[PDB]
Amino acid sequence: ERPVAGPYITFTDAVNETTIMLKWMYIPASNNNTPIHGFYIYYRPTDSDNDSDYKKDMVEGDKYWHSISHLQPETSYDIKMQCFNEGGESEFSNVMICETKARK
Amino acid sequence: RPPRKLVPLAYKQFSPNVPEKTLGASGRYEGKIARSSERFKELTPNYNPDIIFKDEENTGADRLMTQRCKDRLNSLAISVMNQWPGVKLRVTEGWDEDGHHSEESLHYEGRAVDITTSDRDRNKYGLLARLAVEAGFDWVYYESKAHVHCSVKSE
Ligand SMILES: [Ca+2]
Ligand SMILES: [Ca+2]
Ligand SMILES: [Zn+2]
Repeated sequence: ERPVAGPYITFTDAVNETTIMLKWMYIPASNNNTPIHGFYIYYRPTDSDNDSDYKKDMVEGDKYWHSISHLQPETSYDIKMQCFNEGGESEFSNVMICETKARK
Repeated sequence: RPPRKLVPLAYKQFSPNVPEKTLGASGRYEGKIARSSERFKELTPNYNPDIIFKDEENTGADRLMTQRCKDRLNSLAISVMNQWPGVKLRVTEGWDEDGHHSEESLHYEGRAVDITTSDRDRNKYGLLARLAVEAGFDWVYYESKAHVHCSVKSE
């Protein structure tokens, strides 16, 4: 009963030197209307190509934006997401690449 | 042959020293190529064993590029290995469908790559940018501390 189609990330932008905000669309209909417990947002420095290096935040199912914090200044990250329920996780979304700002 | 004596590009330098979309560089943007489109069929995958494709998408999109982009990228793969034996060319972005590039980015046409060396040694990226100019890319820009952007003219 997992969701299958994932969210689509529409924007990623640095808020400051340690924080990046992403926004996404997710249309429940794309999964027949199946209910979700929330989204998982995964982020890894772009210098890593090891899928084990993604860190995961969880946000609740009614949210369509999130700020990932405690990142490194002037650093590019790879960012992708899923929706999930008790049945499991959706496919990953598109993968965005976004840099934090340089130190002020 | 041996590593070359090169003049690196400076951070944020681009070559030629004109905007990317002008005639002397890579020329105008011609429109996004979507997976579902007819023009998608004219992109073909670069399977050169001497290039690392990041492929964080797990779709192989980073390998798709025009023939002109592939020929330049392949020349560049050779010169990188000769400049730093034990290090290879790495592509982080080729053709793109994730949508993070500015609208009218040449990535959306398979006419651009973002590259590093395979060791992610940033001290090499200015030199890597000069080798990309020498490999015949129509525009090369040391765009970010994270990567060098290289593009080509429309076929
Ligand atoms: Ca990529
Ligand atoms: Ca991409
Ligand atoms: Zn680029």
